[PDB]
Amino acid sequence: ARDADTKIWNGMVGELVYGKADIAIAPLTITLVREEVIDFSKPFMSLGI
Amino acid sequence: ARDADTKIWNGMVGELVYGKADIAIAPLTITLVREEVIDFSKPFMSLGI
Amino acid sequence: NLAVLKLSEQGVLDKLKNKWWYDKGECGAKDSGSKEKTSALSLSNVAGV
Ligand SMILES: NS(=O)(=O)c1cc2c(cc1Cl)N[C@H]([C@H]1C[C@H]3C=C[C@@H]1C3)NS2(=O)=O
Ligand SMILES: NS(=O)(=O)c1cc2c(cc1Cl)N[C@H]([C@H]1C[C@H]3C=C[C@@H]1C3)NS2(=O)=O
Repeated sequence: ARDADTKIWNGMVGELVYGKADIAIAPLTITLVREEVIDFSKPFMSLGI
Repeated sequence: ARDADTKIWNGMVGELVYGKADIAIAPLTITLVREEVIDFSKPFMSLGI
Repeated sequence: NLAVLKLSEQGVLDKLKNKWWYDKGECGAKDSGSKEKTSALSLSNVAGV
């Protein structure tokens, strides 16, 4: 997730935002705040809380 | 759908391909071959046969 | 974007989901929920009488 006041995305997000990692096939959830920095394909498996 | 042997899209997908329409808010199923001519957003409602 | 739809079209996602969730039905109720035992009446059933 992003840092407060510095927008530092840690975790697997910053690996793709900051040019570290190239692709992420992983259990990652499409949100609203994640489309602005990376891109998702069509979803492949549905779920819920 | 496309026609046999001519690849002529009738219906609504042809209305998007042939410049007649602008957007299609409709109960439309994301298939494979519909991706190659137009663009879909993320799915909003899930179903099955 | 074109590859995930191929997998969804050909059911490869279904096959993988069956392999990694349903072929490893291990614990208890999934396997033993459709069996039958006859009876043996114990005193803990009939005490209020
Ligand atoms: N039954 S499931 O959760 O494992 C599952 C879930 C989904 C699958 C395929 C499977 Cl097997 N493909 C769909 C895609 C197919 C087409 C329609 C939406 C997407 C495009 N996304 S999905 O709805 O997320
Ligand atoms: N339960 S449902 O079919 O009506 C349905 C189905 C979908 C919804 C919302 C609902 Cl209510 N939004 C999802 C999107 C929301 C976010 C999370 C996945 C996608 C992004 N697409 S979906 O999986 O197609």
